[PDB]
Amino acid sequence: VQLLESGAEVKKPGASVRVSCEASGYTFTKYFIHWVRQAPGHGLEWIGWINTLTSGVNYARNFQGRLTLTRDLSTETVYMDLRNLKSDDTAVYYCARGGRGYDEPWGAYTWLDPWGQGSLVTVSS
Amino acid sequence: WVTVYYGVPVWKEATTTLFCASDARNVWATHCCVPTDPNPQEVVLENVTENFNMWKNDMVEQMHEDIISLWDQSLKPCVKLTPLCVTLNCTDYERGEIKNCSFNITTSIRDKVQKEYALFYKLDIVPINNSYRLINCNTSVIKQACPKVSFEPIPIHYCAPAGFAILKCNDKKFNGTGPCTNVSTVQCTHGIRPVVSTQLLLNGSLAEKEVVIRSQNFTNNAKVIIVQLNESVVINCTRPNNNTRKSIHIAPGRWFYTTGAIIGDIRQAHCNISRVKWNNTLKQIATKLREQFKNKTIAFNQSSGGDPEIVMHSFNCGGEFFYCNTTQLFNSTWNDHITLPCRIKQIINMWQKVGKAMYAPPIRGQIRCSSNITGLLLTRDGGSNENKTSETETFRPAGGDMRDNWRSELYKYKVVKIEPLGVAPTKCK
Amino acid sequence: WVTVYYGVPVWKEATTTLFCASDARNVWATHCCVPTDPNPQEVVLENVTENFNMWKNDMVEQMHEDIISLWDQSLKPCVKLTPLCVTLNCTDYERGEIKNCSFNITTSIRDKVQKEYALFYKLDIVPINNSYRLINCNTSVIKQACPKVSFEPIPIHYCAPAGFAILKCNDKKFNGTGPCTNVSTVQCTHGIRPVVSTQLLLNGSLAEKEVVIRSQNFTNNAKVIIVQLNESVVINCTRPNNNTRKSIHIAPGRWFYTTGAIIGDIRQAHCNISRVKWNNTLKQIATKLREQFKNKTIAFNQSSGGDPEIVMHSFNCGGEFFYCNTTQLFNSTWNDHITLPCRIKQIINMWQKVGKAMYAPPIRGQIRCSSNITGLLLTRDGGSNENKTSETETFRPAGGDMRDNWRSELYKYKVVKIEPLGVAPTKCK
Amino acid sequence: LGAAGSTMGAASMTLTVQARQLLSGIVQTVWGIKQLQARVLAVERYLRDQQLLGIWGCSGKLICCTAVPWNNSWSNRSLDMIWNNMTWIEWEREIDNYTGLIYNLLEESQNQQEKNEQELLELD
Amino acid sequence: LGAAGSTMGAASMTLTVQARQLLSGIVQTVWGIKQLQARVLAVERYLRDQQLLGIWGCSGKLICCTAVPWNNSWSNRSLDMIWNNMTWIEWEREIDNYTGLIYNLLEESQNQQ
Amino acid sequence: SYELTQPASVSGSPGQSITISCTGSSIGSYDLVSWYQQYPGKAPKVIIFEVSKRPSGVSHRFSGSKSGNTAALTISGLQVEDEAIYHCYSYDDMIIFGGGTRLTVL
Ligand SMILES: *[C@@H]1O[C@H](CO)[C@@H](O[C@@H]2O[C@H](CO)[C@@H](O[C@@H]3O[C@H](CO[C@H]4O[C@H](CO)[C@@H](O)[C@H](O)[C@@H]4O)[C@@H](O)[C@H](O[C@H]4O[C@H](CO)[C@@H](O)[C@H](O)[C@@H]4O)[C@@H]3O)[C@H](O)[C@H]2NC(C)=O)[C@H](O)[C@H]1NC(C)=O
Ligand SMILES: *[C@@H]1O[C@H](CO)[C@@H](O[C@@H]2O[C@H](CO)[C@@H](O[C@@H]3O[C@H](CO)[C@@H](O)[C@H](O)[C@@H]3O)[C@H](O)[C@H]2NC(C)=O)[C@H](O)[C@H]1NC(C)=O
Ligand SMILES: *[C@@H]1O[C@H](CO)[C@@H](O[C@@H]2O[C@H](CO)[C@@H](O[C@@H]3O[C@H](CO)[C@@H](O)[C@H](O)[C@@H]3O)[C@H](O)[C@H]2NC(C)=O)[C@H](O)[C@H]1NC(C)=O
Ligand SMILES: *[C@@H]1O[C@H](CO)[C@@H](O[C@@H]2O[C@H](CO)[C@@H](O[C@@H]3O[C@H](CO)[C@@H](O)[C@H](O)[C@@H]3O)[C@H](O)[C@H]2NC(C)=O)[C@H](O)[C@H]1NC(C)=O
Ligand SMILES: *[C@@H]1O[C@H](CO)[C@@H](O[C@@H]2O[C@H](CO)[C@@H](O[C@@H]3O[C@H](CO)[C@@H](O)[C@H](O)[C@@H]3O)[C@H](O)[C@H]2NC(C)=O)[C@H](O)[C@H]1NC(C)=O
Ligand SMILES: *[C@@H]1O[C@H](CO)[C@@H](O[C@@H]2O[C@H](CO)[C@@H](O[C@@H]3O[C@H](CO)[C@@H](O)[C@H](O)[C@@H]3O)[C@H](O)[C@H]2NC(C)=O)[C@H](O)[C@H]1NC(C)=O
Ligand SMILES: *[C@@H]1O[C@H](CO)[C@@H](O[C@@H]2O[C@H](CO)[C@@H](O[C@@H]3O[C@H](CO)[C@@H](O)[C@H](O)[C@@H]3O)[C@H](O)[C@H]2NC(C)=O)[C@H](O)[C@H]1NC(C)=O
Ligand SMILES: *[C@@H]1O[C@H](CO)[C@@H](O[C@@H]2O[C@H](CO)[C@@H](O[C@@H]3O[C@H](CO)[C@@H](O)[C@H](O)[C@@H]3O)[C@H](O)[C@H]2NC(C)=O)[C@H](O)[C@H]1NC(C)=O
Ligand SMILES: *[C@@H]1O[C@H](CO)[C@@H](O[C@@H]2O[C@H](CO)[C@@H](O[C@@H]3O[C@H](CO)[C@@H](O)[C@H](O)[C@@H]3O)[C@H](O)[C@H]2NC(C)=O)[C@H](O)[C@H]1NC(C)=O
Ligand SMILES: *[C@@H]1O[C@H](CO[C@@H]2O[C@H](CO)[C@@H](O[C@@H]3O[C@H](CO)[C@@H](O)[C@H](O)[C@@H]3O)[C@H](O)[C@H]2NC(C)=O)[C@@H](O)[C@H](O)[C@H]1NC(C)=O
Ligand SMILES: *[C@@H]1O[C@H](CO)[C@@H](O[C@@H]2O[C@H](CO)[C@@H](O)[C@H](O)[C@H]2NC(C)=O)[C@H](O)[C@H]1NC(C)=O
Ligand SMILES: *[C@@H]1O[C@H](CO)[C@@H](O[C@@H]2O[C@H](CO)[C@@H](O)[C@H](O)[C@H]2NC(C)=O)[C@H](O)[C@H]1NC(C)=O
Ligand SMILES: *[C@@H]1O[C@H](CO)[C@@H](O[C@@H]2O[C@H](CO)[C@@H](O)[C@H](O)[C@H]2NC(C)=O)[C@H](O)[C@H]1NC(C)=O
Ligand SMILES: *[C@@H]1O[C@H](CO)[C@@H](O[C@@H]2O[C@H](CO)[C@@H](O)[C@H](O)[C@H]2NC(C)=O)[C@H](O)[C@H]1NC(C)=O
Ligand SMILES: *[C@@H]1O[C@H](CO)[C@@H](O[C@@H]2O[C@H](CO)[C@@H](O)[C@H](O)[C@H]2NC(C)=O)[C@H](O)[C@H]1NC(C)=O
Ligand SMILES: *[C@@H]1O[C@H](CO)[C@@H](O)[C@H](O)[C@H]1NC(C)=O
Ligand SMILES: *[C@@H]1O[C@H](CO)[C@@H](O)[C@H](O)[C@H]1NC(C)=O
Ligand SMILES: *[C@@H]1O[C@H](CO)[C@@H](O)[C@H](O)[C@H]1NC(C)=O
Ligand SMILES: *[C@@H]1O[C@H](CO)[C@@H](O)[C@H](O)[C@H]1NC(C)=O
Ligand SMILES: *[C@@H]1O[C@H](CO)[C@@H](O)[C@H](O)[C@H]1NC(C)=O
Ligand SMILES: *[C@@H]1O[C@H](CO)[C@@H](O)[C@H](O)[C@H]1NC(C)=O
Repeated sequence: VQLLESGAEVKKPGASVRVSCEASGYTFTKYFIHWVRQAPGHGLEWIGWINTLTSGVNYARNFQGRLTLTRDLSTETVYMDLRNLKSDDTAVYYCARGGRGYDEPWGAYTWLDPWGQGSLVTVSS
Repeated sequence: WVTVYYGVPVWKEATTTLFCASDARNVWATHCCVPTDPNPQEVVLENVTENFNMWKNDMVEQMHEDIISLWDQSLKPCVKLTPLCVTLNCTDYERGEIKNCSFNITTSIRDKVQKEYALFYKLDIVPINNSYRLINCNTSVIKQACPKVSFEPIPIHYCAPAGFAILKCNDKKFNGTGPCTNVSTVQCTHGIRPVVSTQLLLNGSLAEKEVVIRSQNFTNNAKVIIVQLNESVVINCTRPNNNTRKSIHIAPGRWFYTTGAIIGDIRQAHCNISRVKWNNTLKQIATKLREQFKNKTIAFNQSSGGDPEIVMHSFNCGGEFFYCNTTQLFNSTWNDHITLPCRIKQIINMWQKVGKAMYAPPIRGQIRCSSNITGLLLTRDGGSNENKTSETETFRPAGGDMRDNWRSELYKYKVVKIEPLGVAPTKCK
Repeated sequence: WVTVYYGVPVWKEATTTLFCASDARNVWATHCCVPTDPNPQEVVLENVTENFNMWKNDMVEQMHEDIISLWDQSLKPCVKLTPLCVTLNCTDYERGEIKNCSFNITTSIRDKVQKEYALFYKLDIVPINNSYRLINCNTSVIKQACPKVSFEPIPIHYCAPAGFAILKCNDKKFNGTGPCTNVSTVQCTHGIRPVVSTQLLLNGSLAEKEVVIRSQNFTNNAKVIIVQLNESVVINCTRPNNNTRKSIHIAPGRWFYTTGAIIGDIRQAHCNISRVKWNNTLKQIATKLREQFKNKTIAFNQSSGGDPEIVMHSFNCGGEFFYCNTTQLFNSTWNDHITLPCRIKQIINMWQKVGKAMYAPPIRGQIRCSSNITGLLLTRDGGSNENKTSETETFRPAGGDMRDNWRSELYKYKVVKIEPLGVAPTKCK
Repeated sequence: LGAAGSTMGAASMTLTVQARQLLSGIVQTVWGIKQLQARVLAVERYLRDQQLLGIWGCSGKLICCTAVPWNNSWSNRSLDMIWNNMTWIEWEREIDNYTGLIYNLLEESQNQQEKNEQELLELD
Repeated sequence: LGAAGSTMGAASMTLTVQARQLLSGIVQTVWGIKQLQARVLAVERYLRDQQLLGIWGCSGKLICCTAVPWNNSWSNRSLDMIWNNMTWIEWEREIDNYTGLIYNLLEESQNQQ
Repeated sequence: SYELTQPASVSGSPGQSITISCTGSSIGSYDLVSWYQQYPGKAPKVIIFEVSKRPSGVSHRFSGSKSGNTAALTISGLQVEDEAIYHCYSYDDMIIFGGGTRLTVL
């Protein structure tokens, strides 16, 4: 099972970026997709997730009102729409499978086996 | 000595296809079921216990598969709308809520083109100037629902086949998992009405004594919390915008029906909820959540779902498909009338499948709809920066997984197989 | 006295319908095949002699009909490529093996014309200057196989329905017909992979001890001789070419998948054959033929002609259909490594059905499959030379009749019906 | 059918009462297939029990005599401990891995050997 | 299934061993239809035999006493020649010629007369 | 929380058995700290599933530990190929990651 991220991008502060991930080998609607970013010097930061079936979402408080996640069922593709980008947001963004599966007591968690390559988004003046 | 006893009162958990029993067009009003209802009274099983798990209940899985299958069987032979996939020339006839589109259609007569027009909700069209095209034209096949088919759900009772029985929890305060102490056996479930909705559960059953909250797990915030109310709330929904139908000869021996005209002024669909009944209901829900989380503070917020069926409340009134704005409802904090505008759409990606798109017909504009709120689907939001200002827990509307609508009614039932034959030691022979 | 005995262990030959079973989206999906039970128990029937006939075996006929039906069930709902049966503007880029063709598609959004291009193999192109057309697009409906489904063969265990039993012949060196003295009863077959090929039989079972050659009648030169090897030879076939993928929308949710570009240079498909193993294989086959034929001389002499699929060795590696030039393997004689070029095609006249065709969408490249040669299909020329130069018997590859691919494996099995009643003399009231 | 929580002895006193059969029906194309399959299987299950009772030499009588001794590999629990200290459900679980064995034994003695003995009486 | 290759005497035990409903068992739209049809037919065959046995006065009998004396034209041999020599397969092949006659006689003697 | 207090770095010779830990306190309520391994230029992969279960494809050198507030990773028989950054994953009603431990091989 593989995930494929879009390429890297460079933005100015007060900007927006659209990052996509394509999934293959495992039916898209059977699992949650989580987004995480790697910010060198800080380790990893969890951002949020999308259900992919019901498109329910959950985000960290520091992204409220700024990040929207969506999905296209017909292409088994997930998108990260992030607005009002700051230099603070320079990081490598990844999609990573989420948990074991939707129909499981702890299904949204404990797994994260598939991942992508990641996509660096640089924000700089 | 080993002897044989037949008619032994034992069973094992098992699954089997259940029978559809009706109360007395009408596919969800069971035109294809039988009213097998000879006063099927229950027997109480005395001093037995049984393990129930509503989250692993195959009866829910059957409702899902059966309703989808029946839906498709009923609409399979209806008119394809492929001939309408042309660039449309559209104007603003709120700010253009309804578009007036004209187009070149070439299918009823192979060597001719006709000019046709239709009035329809902007929510179903893609801007491409006055150039537009229908939103669900590409990637999916759209069929118009048949004018002689209706989906007006009635309570449906599911019955075990001979050799099987349905066990039921009669326990109060049953949380959906673990053992039940008061267990009875019924041949058939009570009638459960196959109502389709998202954020709020409509026209279902009520809790016997108090608002109760069930979840597979309460620390896993990825789970949907099912809230069952012990009192109904009645909602008055209407679309007073009067209209008339235009019949378009789309394909040979095939007719398409669209809105031909708007009669009177422009009005939008709206729903009326008692202000007080709603805020008192939330107080009760919040109370139960406070018990679950040892106080903290309960707050209600917006769905933030992205996807319109999730974002807005998805509501079905005959052939009228509503997307109601509920941000006026889920806006409160609990630390101890209201009119919702509704959007109307005619293309439905029913069951969230690509290729199953359906087009609702006109219903001559005017409609009155009156429904009962019996429960809610909510999701938990918290855990971010737990170290500081973490005393409040937020709940938001949740929905879209149809199996929750059925789970919320079928949670008290289990199917078992009767195994009447067995042996035991004796002195005989 | 005519006493009636019930449960009498006798049977009669009978034909019934076997069911699919497997060990595990794909063809031979688990939803349509029962999980195979571990260790079905084989029971040896002592002092039983049973007459077998591998060429009259209805199990073979059944595999043929069922594999075809299943194949069609999978392709039935897939994309028609009829919008593409147009005159092509096409030139080049082994030489001009692959060409860059272009066309005007008027159906992608259903009201616009767009010039599109795709790369094609010349074997799928009709010359008609730079004017070309898709092969047989004007005689048959060509459908693209759905990319969501794997057609990779897995062993299938065919099981008897209740009331029936399968008799398996375990005799060593058993030929195609006649009495078998080591007969056992089984519930299901051992698992046969539904592999489709022509000249050479791949991934089958092996004979024990010696190569066994079976034919309904060796004297009748119109019959195909099935050669079952007792050791396999593994061949590594590859399509080392590298490419990109392209999707050309041609209809609603109806898109054509093709090759967008060549990465680097063009390299034809090739197969790795051990020279030594092949030569040894032929020597032992020739030896057995020298036993069957009166110390006549054994020769192989390529192919007499027929459909390209017969002339060349046909097989399917992943989703790519190979047609290998095997002339290097079949021109030798006895009276006492190796690399083959391969061609690739995308339009397949699957199962030889008139008016139907299948299109194989491409894959990215660098694909290799290692396959086991387990047997050969051969025919005799015989010739008319009896008075002069009568000393040499020539064999050639044969194939195309799918029933031989299953006869080669099902030859050990027979289906019979259980007949529990009978009577016999005794003494009684 | 509420006697399941009662002891084996107590419940057996009502096998006749609870021998409801539940075979006769009332109110006498994919849904059609599913329901047809359900009806066919219900018949098949019925017949399996009847065939099994017949092969063991049972007349349909709710409690059959036997020709097979009970032994300690199955259970060495005393009879009061089985009949008055347990329910039928618990009992079935306790001896569940011997079902195949016992059934084969019931057949071999009570009906296979017994019928052979009856033939000998007829020969005489 | 079982010792088919054994004398009929030996097979008197085999006889009852194989009298299982081998016409029924547990497995777990075209393929579904084909198998459903097969299952229905298996049921009919089972019942056909049970019904025929009831007609002949045989019910729950693996070895059923008749009211018809053996007719020697039906490959007489001897009792030891069959019970201690021929298998059931061989025996039935010789008796196949009289099957209709035998069945008609069994019904009339045991129940109708 | 953000209590998965991983050591900035660890080291040892080839063949050495080593321990990496983060010992956050919010373990017991989920009963879970899983582990990941990240290579330069690559996404992290699962080395420990749930608590101390080995994923398919993962070396037998890897095992873990949970006890009270203990959360640890054990790498027995350290190889050069194991040079990587290791991370603790936990769910304190939220996904929390440790900063990560840089493991080098001497
Ligand atoms: C609805 O209400 C019911 C109660 O009526 C709740 O049911 C209980 O749920 C908990 C949590 O899942 C269950 O706890 C489990 O107990 C097991 C031990 O059971 C034995 O020992 C205890 C000793 O006190 C006896 O009481 C009991 O009868 C048994 O003899 C543990 O083994 C379980 O897991 C632990 O150990 C394993 C070991 O392999 C670890 O892997 C696990 O991670 C963990 O450490 C677990 O702790 C409890 O048994 C349930 N009660 C009943 C009667 O079934 C429902 O949870 C509640 N539902 C909701 C939604 O709130
Ligand atoms: C254990 O579960 C059983 C089954 O649900 C409970 O019995 C049921 O009790 C209700 C009353 O609460 C009965 O409903 C009403 O009864 C009155 C009086 O006869 C009648 O006039 C009403 O029209 C209505 O039927 C219900 O019939 C009865 N069910 C059965 C099968 O007897 C029982 O009370 C529960 N016990 C505990 C401790 O929870
Ligand atoms: C949802 O799943 C979680 C995780 O499996 C369950 O968590 C359990 O919660 C209880 C109460 O908080 C824990 O009990 C106590 O934990 C402390 C930890 O410091 C310990 O010192 C005590 O002796 C006692 O064990 C329990 O350990 C914890 N579970 C582990 C595996 O499960 C939660 O209860 C589940 N909720 C529902 C509604 O199912
Ligand atoms: C539903 O959730 C949203 C998102 O958490 C809540 O909105 C948030 O409300 C707080 C308090 O009004 C805002 O705080 C402000 O932050 C700015 C930061 O520059 C500061 O300068 C102000 O003095 C103040 O502290 C917060 O920004 C706002 N978040 C967003 C994304 O707009 C909303 O209140 C919740 N509603 C309910 C009913 O729970
Ligand atoms: C293919 O089928 C044919 C039958 O259609 C088999 O024919 C057999 O051929 C041999 C060779 O001629 C015959 O044997 C001898 O024939 C001479 C004739 O003059 C006779 O004098 C000898 O005493 C001896 O019978 C054999 O009788 C004949 N079979 C029959 C039934 O007539 C042929 O063997 C089959 N080949 C294979 C490989 O199965
Ligand atoms: C068809 O492909 C197979 C591979 O799937 C080829 O077999 C491989 O041949 C190589 C070269 O002889 C073997 O390499 C040896 O590996 C051992 C490892 O211990 C090493 O000590 C030797 O010095 C040598 O490097 C390789 O093991 C073998 N693989 C397998 C699975 O057998 C085969 O030769 C190809 N056939 C043709 C006709 O090219
Ligand atoms: C039976 O015949 C087949 C075909 O000639 C033999 O080759 C096997 O072909 C499949 C399909 O292409 C290979 O699986 C694929 O592997 C790639 C790896 O990158 C993966 O991306 C695809 O999704 C798919 O899983 C399979 O590896 C290949 N096997 C070998 C040894 O080359 C097959 O070996 C023959 N024998 C048996 C026992 O099946
Ligand atoms: C066909 O040959 C190509 C070689 O040109 C094989 O892989 C290709 O590798 C390059 C180099 O990494 C990829 O280009 C770029 O790589 C950087 C990372 O170094 C990445 O950041 C860029 O976004 C971009 O991917 C190139 O995309 C890749 N080509 C393909 C088709 O994946 C290719 O694997 C060979 N085909 C087959 C079937 O093996
Ligand atoms: C297949 O045929 C063979 C040969 O007839 C059967 O083997 C043996 O057959 C004899 C009867 O001919 C059985 O009876 C006993 O023979 C011994 C000989 O030493 C004698 O001392 C006894 O008093 C008695 O007459 C013998 O048990 C049997 N042997 C075995 C190992 O079975 C064989 O049974 C036949 N297969 C089947 C399935 O019936
Ligand atoms: C058959 O009915 C039984 C009801 O009678 C009593 O029920 C209580 C539980 O409510 C049993 O346990 C007690 O639990 C208390 C609270 O934990 C303790 O303080 C007390 O000391 C005691 O342990 C009590 O034993 C039981 N009485 C008798 C005579 O059994 C019910 O318990 C059974 O489960 C029920 N059986 C079935 C199969 O339904
Ligand atoms: C439909 O197409 C017509 C052209 O056939 C458009 O009508 C003209 O558009 C131009 C450019 O904007 C204007 O200058 C003319 O005054 C328009 N003529 C009329 C009679 O309106 C028309 O706008 C298109 N769209 C709709 C909704 O009618
Ligand atoms: C429906 O349930 C609610 C609780 O969710 C009941 O509310 C009661 O309200 C009174 C004050 O008016 C309190 O004194 C009670 O303690 C509350 N009861 C509970 C269980 O919380 C409400 O009465 C119930 N409705 C009906 C018709 O029974
Ligand atoms: C499609 O047809 C066009 C028109 O005949 C071809 O265009 C010519 O290509 C040659 C080179 O091969 C140029 O020298 C001419 O000048 C082009 N003609 C014009 C009018 O520009 C085109 O090559 C054909 N393409 C294919 C793939 O067959
Ligand atoms: C698509 O259709 C256009 C016509 O609209 C074709 O172009 C013509 O080709 C002929 C022959 O070379 C020329 O004489 C015309 O002058 C061209 N017309 C125009 C407007 O350019 C074009 O070749 C077709 N393309 C394909 C791939 O089939
Ligand atoms: C067994 O039954 C047959 C049938 O009745 C008896 O043979 C018949 O004899 C008459 C003349 O009396 C012939 O016309 C029939 O064609 C004969 N039928 C057959 C099948 O042979 C036979 O004699 C009886 N044998 C014994 C020993 O009782
Ligand atoms: C139909 O096509 C013609 C093309 O010349 C265009 O002028 C006309 O406006 C189109 N009509 C409609 C209703 O789209
Ligand atoms: C909420 O908090 C305020 C203090 O800020 C308190 O006065 C009020 O009573 C609390 N009650 C509810 C229902 O939120
Ligand atoms: C063909 O033979 C050459 C030379 O021995 C070898 O390098 C090549 O691998 C062989 N076959 C294929 C399919 O590449
Ligand atoms: C019980 O009977 C079985 C079958 O005959 C036998 O194998 C086993 O040894 C017996 N056990 C005891 C304790 O008698
Ligand atoms: C049959 O196996 C189950 C599962 O291990 C066990 O619970 C039951 O008691 C077993 N019965 C016997 C007689 O061992
Ligand atoms: C009757 O006997 C002949 C041999 O004389 C045989 O060919 C035929 O098949 C027999 N009939 C039956 C029903 O077995």
